[PDB]
Amino acid sequence: STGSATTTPIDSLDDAYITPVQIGTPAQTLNLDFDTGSSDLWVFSSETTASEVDGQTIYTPSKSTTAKLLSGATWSISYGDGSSSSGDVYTDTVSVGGLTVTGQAVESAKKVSSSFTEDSTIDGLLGLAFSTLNTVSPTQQKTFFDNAKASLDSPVFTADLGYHAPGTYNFGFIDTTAYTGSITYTAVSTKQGFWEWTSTGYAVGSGTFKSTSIDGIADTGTTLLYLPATVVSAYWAQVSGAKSSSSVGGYVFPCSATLPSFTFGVGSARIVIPGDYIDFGPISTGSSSCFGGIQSSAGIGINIFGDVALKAAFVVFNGATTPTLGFASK
Repeated sequence: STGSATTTPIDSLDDAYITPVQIGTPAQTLNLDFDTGSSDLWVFSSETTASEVDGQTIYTPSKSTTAKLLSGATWSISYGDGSSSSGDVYTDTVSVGGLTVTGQAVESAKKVSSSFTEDSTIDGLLGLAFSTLNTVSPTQQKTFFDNAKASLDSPVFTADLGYHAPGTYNFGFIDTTAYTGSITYTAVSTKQGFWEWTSTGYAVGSGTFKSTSIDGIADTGTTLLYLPATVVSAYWAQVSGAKSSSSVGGYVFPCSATLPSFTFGVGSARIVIPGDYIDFGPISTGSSSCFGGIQSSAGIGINIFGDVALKAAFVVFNGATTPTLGFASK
């Protein structure tokens, strides 16, 4: 089997991408944030505290003839940005782009933190990291991909995120028309539960490539590119007037600037992030200070190849017995 679904930016900055997901019988379609940095499929629901729902579409398990309470199971998650959610668990039928999993754990939120409430466009998350990170207790549950894997034509999914445009998540096949050149594959460590890999270096604009190992994670659920402070300083030094602002929370730059590209290495291959992908717009409405899309990871503990980086590539998440990642230009 295969599946193919369009993923759409939630706003004009590509802050996140939503993909429609069919849950239950008859289907209830929710727009979920596919997140290769986490491993829970959780949704706003009829059980979510009413004051914490503000425009999201909710899953109502009582209206699904295939929903079953997973008795005793609870979940609670906290994300790298400080947001969180928690609740109980149902199993139900879940379909993405024509690919159907029966008995998928659907984690129904009883509580969500304010950042989720305040984003009316995201009805929940669909985790695509390794199932060892799933938070359901006392019986850890499998991700949608893990449940689907055996049925797929090939045990892979691909992320093809658009810049200021829709893109595609495919399951079970490589669309060889979706990229240029070849796909370069690179080793993955699953020891932390992430799609963790080592970039071979970077370049700023037309500058020389610096060969240096940068361990990080491929994370579709993170907007920006978070890299070591040395790398980030080298990038922003090429933008006149750019500076790190403790009050804003990262590097800002004059909105009048033209940003240089940023290249990262994948083995001997190179992925070029155009400068315009690094512009996240005014820090507040009407400001002439703009927020940068490349930020320091120094306070995180891990480097994160988020959407800024991933949207410049066609990315293969190869879930074979020894997982690997593939990157192609597009």
